[PDB]
Amino acid sequence: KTPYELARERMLRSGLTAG
Amino acid sequence: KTPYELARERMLRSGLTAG
Amino acid sequence: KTPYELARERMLRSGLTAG
Amino acid sequence: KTPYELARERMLRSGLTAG
Amino acid sequence: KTPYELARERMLRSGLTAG
Amino acid sequence: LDVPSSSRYDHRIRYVTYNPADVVQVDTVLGVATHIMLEEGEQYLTHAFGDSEAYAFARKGRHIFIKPQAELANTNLIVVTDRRSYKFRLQMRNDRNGAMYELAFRYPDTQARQT
Amino acid sequence: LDVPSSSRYDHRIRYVTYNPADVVQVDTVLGVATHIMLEEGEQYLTHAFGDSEAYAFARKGRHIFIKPQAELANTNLIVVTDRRSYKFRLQMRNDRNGAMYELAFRYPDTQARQT
Amino acid sequence: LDVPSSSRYDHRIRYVTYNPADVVQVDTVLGVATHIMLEEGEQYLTHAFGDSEAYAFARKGRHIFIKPQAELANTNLIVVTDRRSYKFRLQMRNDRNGAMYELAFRYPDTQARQT
Amino acid sequence: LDVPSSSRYDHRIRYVTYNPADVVQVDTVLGVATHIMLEEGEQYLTHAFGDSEAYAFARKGRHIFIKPQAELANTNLIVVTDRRSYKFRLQMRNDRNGAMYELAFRYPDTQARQT
Repeated sequence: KTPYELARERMLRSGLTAG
Repeated sequence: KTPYELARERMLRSGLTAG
Repeated sequence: KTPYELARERMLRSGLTAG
Repeated sequence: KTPYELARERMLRSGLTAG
Repeated sequence: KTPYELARERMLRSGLTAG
Repeated sequence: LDVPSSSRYDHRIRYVTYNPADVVQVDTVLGVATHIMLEEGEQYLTHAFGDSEAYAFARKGRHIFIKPQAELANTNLIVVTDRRSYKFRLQMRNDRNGAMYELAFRYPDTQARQT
Repeated sequence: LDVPSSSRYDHRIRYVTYNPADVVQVDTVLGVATHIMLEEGEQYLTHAFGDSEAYAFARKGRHIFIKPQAELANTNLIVVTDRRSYKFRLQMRNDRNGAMYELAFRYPDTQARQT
Repeated sequence: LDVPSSSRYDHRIRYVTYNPADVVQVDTVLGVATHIMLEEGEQYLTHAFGDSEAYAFARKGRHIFIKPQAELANTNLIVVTDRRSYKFRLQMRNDRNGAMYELAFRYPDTQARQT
Repeated sequence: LDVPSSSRYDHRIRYVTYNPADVVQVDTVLGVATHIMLEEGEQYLTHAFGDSEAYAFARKGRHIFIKPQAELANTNLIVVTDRRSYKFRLQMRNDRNGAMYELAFRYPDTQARQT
């Protein structure tokens, strides 16, 4: 909920390259 | 119902060769 | 129900080769 | 339910090679 | 539920290579 | 009614001498396959069970496997070949003891032909 | 009924001398695959289980793996080849101890042929 | 039952001398892949798990990776090749300590052939 | 367990000397990709994660990027090539400090071959 948590979830979720 | 009766029904029912 | 009975049913049911 | 039982069911269930 | 348990389930679940 | 004779090592390996005018007694037990082997060069023609659903039959070449499929599987089996016909009285046992794993035939008719 | 003999290193590697008139005792345990290896140059023809659903069978060439699939998996196995037929009495154990990983055959019939 | 020996640098790299009459003890832990490497020029034929769903198997050439997939993953693995068969006793650990990353085999049978 | 050494400019560039009998410690942090570069002319064969879903793997040629995908991403990585196999102990950090951007290998085995 707090933007640090959403950022951390985004960092875990993303790949090395966008596609 | 009794297993003798089921055996007798099986003996009547079956053919000479399985197939 | 007892595992001896289920084993006996399995032994009657199965073929000589699995397939 | 107990993990020994689930392990035993897994051992019975599995084949010789995964596939 | 606790993140150690979810991590342990993930470790059991995953393969050697992603695909 | 000829009762096969056991080997000196194990009772599960049994022998019988073939007789065209006699029937071979085969004791079948739960969960045991019996291997009956025909004579070399003998060609299978047909078989007949007195009750097909009581036993399972599998053959490849001169090798025959039988196995009970049902309760009280008491029937007969006749296998006819080029040279002879075999008569088996299949009698299911109750105590799962004294099983027969293979039945081997000693043929004195071919021995008489050789004589 | 021949009981295979263990190696001096581990009890899971067992040896038996082949005898056409005897049956080989195989102790199977939960979650263990047993490797039975045939003689070199021997061709598989057929096998038969006294209970097919009790065990899993896999073969590639002269390598056979068996593995119990069910509770109380007590049956027999017969494998017939070009040169011989093997008789196994498969007896599932209860305590998951004394497993057999490989069974290797020593053939004195070929030794007698050499003699 | 042969226990592999660790290297002097890290305990995760272990060595064992091959023995056809013995079984190799492999300690597997949660979340760790073990690299078993076969001998050069050795051709994979078949493998068998005593419990396939307990472990993951991947092979490319002479490189084998295994990895537990389930709780209480205690089974055995047999890999048969052109030259030999490997016997592994796979025993899952509880504390995620003393992992094995690679197992390397020292073959004295080829050394005896050279001798 | 070899801990890579940092450069004199930035701690995010780290060096380690290759040892076939040792494991390389890799500290991974949140939101940071690590570039591991193989030796020139070295051909990738296979890799294995002790936990594939914990890390992301990308490779093009001799360039490997890894990146944690999950919480508590503590596993191992083995990359096998034509010439060697690399052993990495991947340990996720908590404070997002002391990241590793590249890991470069110094190979003394090729140096010994040159010697």
